[PDB]
Amino acid sequence: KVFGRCELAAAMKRHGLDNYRGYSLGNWVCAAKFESNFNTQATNRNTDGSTDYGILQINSRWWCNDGRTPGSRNLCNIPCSALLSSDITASVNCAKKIVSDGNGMNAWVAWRNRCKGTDVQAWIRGCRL
Repeated sequence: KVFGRCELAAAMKRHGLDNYRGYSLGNWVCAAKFESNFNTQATNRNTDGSTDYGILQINSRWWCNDGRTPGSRNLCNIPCSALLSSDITASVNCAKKIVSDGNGMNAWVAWRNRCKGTDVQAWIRGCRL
């Protein structure tokens, strides 16, 4: 599924991401835009052999099991395929575990480089929330 901007904002708010660990909703929408272009089916392979999955590009070396990343830790206890669903529940629940780790949203490269320190409120402006 390719989400609309406000449609995704509304889903993320329902699932409790607005101000989760202090990150306002615009931060999460911005991250999703630049990680996946709002596409739940996005995948990207890394040089170390791991793969990033879904709307928030969660990585198979630490967070989910895809059966082909030796030494995966599967800290979210899910198959990586579950992160490609049109239902973003599993991605949100796993993202909550990731952002509670020491580095916050700096774990997402696209957030650090394209959203941090910008006007992220713009990503939810106009939306009925």
